[PDB]
Amino acid sequence: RVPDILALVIFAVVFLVGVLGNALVVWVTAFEAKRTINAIWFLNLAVADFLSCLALPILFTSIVQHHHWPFGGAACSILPSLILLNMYASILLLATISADRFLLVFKPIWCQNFRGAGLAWIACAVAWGLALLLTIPSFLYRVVREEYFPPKVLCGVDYSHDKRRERAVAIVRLVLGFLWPLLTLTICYTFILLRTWSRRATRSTKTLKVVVAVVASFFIFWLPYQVTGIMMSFLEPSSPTFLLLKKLDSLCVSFAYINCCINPIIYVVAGQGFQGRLRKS
Amino acid sequence: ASIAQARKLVEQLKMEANIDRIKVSKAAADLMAYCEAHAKEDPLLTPVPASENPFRE
Amino acid sequence: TLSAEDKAAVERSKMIDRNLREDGEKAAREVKLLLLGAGESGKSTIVKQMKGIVETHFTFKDLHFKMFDVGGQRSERKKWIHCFEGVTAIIFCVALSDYDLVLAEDEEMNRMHESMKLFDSICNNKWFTDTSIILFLNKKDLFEEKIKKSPLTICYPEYAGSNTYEEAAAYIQCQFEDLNKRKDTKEIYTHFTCATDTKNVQFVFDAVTDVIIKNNLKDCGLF
Amino acid sequence: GSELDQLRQEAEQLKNQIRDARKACADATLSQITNNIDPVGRIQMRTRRTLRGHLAKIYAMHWGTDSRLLVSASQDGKLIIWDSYTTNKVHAIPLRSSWVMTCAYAPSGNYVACGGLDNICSIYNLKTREGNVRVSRELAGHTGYLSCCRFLDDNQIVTSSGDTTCALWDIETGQQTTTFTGHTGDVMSLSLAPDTRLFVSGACDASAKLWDVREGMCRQTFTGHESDINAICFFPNGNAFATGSDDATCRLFDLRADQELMTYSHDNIICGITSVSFSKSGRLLLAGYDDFNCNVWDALKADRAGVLAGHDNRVSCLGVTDDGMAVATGSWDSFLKIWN
Amino acid sequence: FKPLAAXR
Amino acid sequence: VQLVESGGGLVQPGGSRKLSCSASGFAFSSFGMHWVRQAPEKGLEWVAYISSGSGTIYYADTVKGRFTISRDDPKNTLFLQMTSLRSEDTAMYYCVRSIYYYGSSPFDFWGQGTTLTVSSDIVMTQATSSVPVTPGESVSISCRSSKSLLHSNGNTYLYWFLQRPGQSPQLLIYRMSNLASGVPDRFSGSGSGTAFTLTISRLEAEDVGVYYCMQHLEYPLTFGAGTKLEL
Repeated sequence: RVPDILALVIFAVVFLVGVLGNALVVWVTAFEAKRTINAIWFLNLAVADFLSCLALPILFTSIVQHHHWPFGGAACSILPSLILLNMYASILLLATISADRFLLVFKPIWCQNFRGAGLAWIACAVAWGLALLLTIPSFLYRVVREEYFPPKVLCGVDYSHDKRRERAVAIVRLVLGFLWPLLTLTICYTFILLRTWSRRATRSTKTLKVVVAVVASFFIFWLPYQVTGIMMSFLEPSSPTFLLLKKLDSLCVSFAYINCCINPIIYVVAGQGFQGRLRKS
Repeated sequence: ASIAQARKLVEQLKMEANIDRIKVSKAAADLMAYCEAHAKEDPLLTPVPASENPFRE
Repeated sequence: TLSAEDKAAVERSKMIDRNLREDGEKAAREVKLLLLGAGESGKSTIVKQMKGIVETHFTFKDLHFKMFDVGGQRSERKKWIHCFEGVTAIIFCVALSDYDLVLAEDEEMNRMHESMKLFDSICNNKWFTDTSIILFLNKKDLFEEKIKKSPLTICYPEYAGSNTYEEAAAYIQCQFEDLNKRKDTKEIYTHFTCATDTKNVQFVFDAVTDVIIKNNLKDCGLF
Repeated sequence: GSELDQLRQEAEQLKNQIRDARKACADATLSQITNNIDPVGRIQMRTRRTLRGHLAKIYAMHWGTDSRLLVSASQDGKLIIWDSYTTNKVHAIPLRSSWVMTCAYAPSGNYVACGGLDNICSIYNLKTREGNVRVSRELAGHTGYLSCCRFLDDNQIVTSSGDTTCALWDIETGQQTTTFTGHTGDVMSLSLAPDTRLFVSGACDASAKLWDVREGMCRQTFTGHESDINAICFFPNGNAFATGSDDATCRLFDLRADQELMTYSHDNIICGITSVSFSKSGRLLLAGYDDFNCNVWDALKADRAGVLAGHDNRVSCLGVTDDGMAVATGSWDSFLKIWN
Repeated sequence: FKPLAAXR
Repeated sequence: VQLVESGGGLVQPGGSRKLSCSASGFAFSSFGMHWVRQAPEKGLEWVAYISSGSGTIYYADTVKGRFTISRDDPKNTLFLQMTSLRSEDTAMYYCVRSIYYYGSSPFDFWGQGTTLTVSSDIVMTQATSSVPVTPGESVSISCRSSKSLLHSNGNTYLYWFLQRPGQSPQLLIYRMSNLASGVPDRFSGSGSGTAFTLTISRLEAEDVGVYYCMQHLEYPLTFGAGTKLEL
């Protein structure tokens, strides 16, 4: 059906652009990571986006084969955890970057005397650690079933008739993955614009464009994935609404993936002399 | 005190205007001969073999 | 492949590199200011108030300042002015109590025109395209005392005004500020100071805070 | 007055006599003599080593007599001694004043000299029992900034400053033995002869002068430029020198015949000239320009033979080893480069 | 058992 | 410049002490440090080595795993820790400084010694054991190795030092061709490959003693038997 074709074409476009974009960004950032502190913020984000993009054809073939898993049992229990880890790290890195800019604008004196390069590495490590702590539930509760009807095999989640654990995990993921980063991002940027446009010397029109682009892209392209996920989590495995939502899973997955393509473009476009920095290395 | 400065300048001109000179051809030939004689030991002019280059990588 | 001494030499090189990097991260903790003037423009009073080449260090509200005075050079300016290419700000001094005085070398040119020429040279330089300038106008009490005895038409024969203190000060400030030719990349701050004040450090602190915030915005690509 | 006018007329007629004498001795130009010689082919040089550790602009660099060690000066407050073969560091000397424009290496290898924007020249001793580099002598007798310094031996030094005067010093005592005067503007560069009996100096009034170290007065003067003079250096023979200005032009002068021989200029170059040096045989002339790249000229044919373009900012210092094997270049991008 | 595919 | 060490007393076959040396007169933080042991009425051998920055520490095979080395830069003091002393570890110990860069002269200062009493590898061979001499004539001594000391970089690592009766060793020639500081120009060195020679042109009353040759290609550092020169 139409959702399958739309998801496939979106996946192809996102892969084709994002692989090259993230490779270029990480190559440019690697050379400058030693001198500038701003580079090592985007280095981790580029690495995470690159790893996320490399995992696209695993889903691309799985869509074609009508949800068939030829990899095996251990791969079914290892791979999805890592592919989710990449997304969560990518979200937390953007949240941390916004917090870093907010702390640069306010309290300017403190960030001059007592800010270096180790703090950014510590923050990135903390972001990855929270991503791992959030992705560990997927390790435990993933099992496989074989169909002794005409041969299929399926990866899914079985809670052994324990709805409370499933609902609690869904609530924790929803709260710690969508609402908190959005709130922090929006508050930080609105304060940034207010304080920046307060005075004449710091007033410019580029901050508004960058902020609006980032926030609008994040919200618009991450809302459907989360809402469909939570709706599917609350429902029982046998319902017509469950089937209808199953008809639209891959569209939501691709619509969430497009953010990995969108993110690295802003750094190149809104950067000062990126062409010269590339020519240097 | 301007007269003293002018006297110093004219005395300097006296001292600088009484030296011997040669033709341009002689100086040009001397420079060319020096370059021709010493061209044999100029590593920058003709590349040296890579075996005896201390700055080889 | 290396000898028993080459390894120690390379270890020494690593230690020197580590020390160099450690020492280089402490020089960026410092805010650099360059001071210019015209000799009798009230340089010494601000040097003693806000505390070949003279270097001064002072701290204010956890901010460390490094002030360079190069008024004792007496050489050609365009052969050593590119050294201060990346300074945070330039502190300029003009004595506006010298509109009537004349230069010692020539009786036709006055000191105010010389200060204006030097300010025009510094402001529109190619090495200071995006460098902030803090303009101090000195000796206002003597100016207000002198303005009643003698008119200000000698310095500006194209001026028609009330011949009072406020109008004269505003006219001088406007005439100085029209010398800028960028008006978008560069910002100019003007302030009136006398012999006894207590607020100059706050003025320079606010200016350097604005400059620091602008630089931080520009570094991240958010400006 | 009348005496002033008559003395000015006398000076003018001496100038006319000198011009006539110079014009009389010019029989031919260098172009006709060098027409038949075989041109030097296009020269390719590649970066063999790269040097990292400077965190500011690099202004001075001087080789040693063993053709393996060199010294670099920057406004980060550091003077660094390198080892070109293995790209190591031997010494890093902190400086009291961070505004440096020159540095010099003693021929023996025991001392190093530096100074700038402080009117003081400092001497540093390398070979010490205690194991560290210490100050040995500070020379403070100038009025303007120092532009260049060079060693005659381990107990003599010559300095040029912006106070229009040059000086000869004595390290063990610390007093000016001789003072050379006669220019009109700032003095930027000086070059010593290999035989150490004379030295040349260029000034910002578009004039170069020759001086005798022992007796102590000017011998000859040369003019012909249109702007400031930035770099000067002696030919290996010692009977010629080449100078560079701020108007995108180099010229070659001789000492026995007080005349200008050849000029190096190109229409595509509208920038300044910072440093000039020769090769060991005197066939190549290396120049550093403001357009971020260095050029090599044929010293006898005035034909461009190659461009060294590997820097991102202005080239500030250039040097050639005594053995004639490598070229060292510096820039405002805080990187040194050896080309071969 | 839930048919949740790769990703969610 | 001086190095004073102490802490050497009598021990039982089972026990422990520790030795300590204090520097005064130079920059301690830029010098690597050594230890050299000399048996009574015998030769001298190497013990351990510590580098600047406390990054590289080398021990000897004979005493590996039993002694400890430690360095304190702010207080300018070097230690050595004994755990269980056998009967062969009765000797006199020396402390040596060394710095390594282009043109350096390692093993320059040797200090004094302290006494401790209890109750593959390149070998240096010097065939000669005693030579009578009359002042005013030339002397030549030879030292032989088991492998070529010439390394591809051009350096040849041989060191010559002298020991007067009742004194500490002093460096004479390093890298078998360069003359140290503070010594007369009488001494000279030469050699090639496996065999090397040291020559004294004019002999005086201060040249009596025992001479040694030392190698530095790879650890451990091996000394040769002394070549006594009696009057």
